[PDB]
Amino acid sequence: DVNELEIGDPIPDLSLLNEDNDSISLKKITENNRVVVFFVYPRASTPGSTRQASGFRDNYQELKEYAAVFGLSADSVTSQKKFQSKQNLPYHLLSDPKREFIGLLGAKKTPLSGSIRSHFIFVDGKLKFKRVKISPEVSVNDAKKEVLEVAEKFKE
Repeated sequence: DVNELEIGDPIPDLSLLNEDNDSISLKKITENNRVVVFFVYPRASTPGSTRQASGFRDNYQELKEYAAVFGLSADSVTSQKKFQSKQNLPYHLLSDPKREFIGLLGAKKTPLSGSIRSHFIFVDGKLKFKRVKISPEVSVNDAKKEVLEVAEKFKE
């Protein structure tokens, strides 16, 4: 869209529903956690999305000492909940059917429909890593490297 986020831009002051149908404020997540990872997948419960979500699950015990982690897609709350429960995800999945946040992050597939596998890391409420169109493996591996990089910078 016209208002696409770039490095240094604040997180959009929007709220999205998690898999339990509870509203999560994007600003409040980034206020409570120095680092937040949003990973975007096209559709819940597909081989591609399962690979990405499961790698974040497998990294979660480690990452949760650095960052909050959220999955994000255009799926309904009920689709997100089925995905979360089947895959035993320890982090939340956010529903964005209008691709409002997905849009601003730069991850729409076409103006009309769909999302592109991506991830986005915010530090102190501002966009720090912007990874659009990557594989499930690259998303999982690079998100961890990037999170660890920014945590290192805090030591000064």
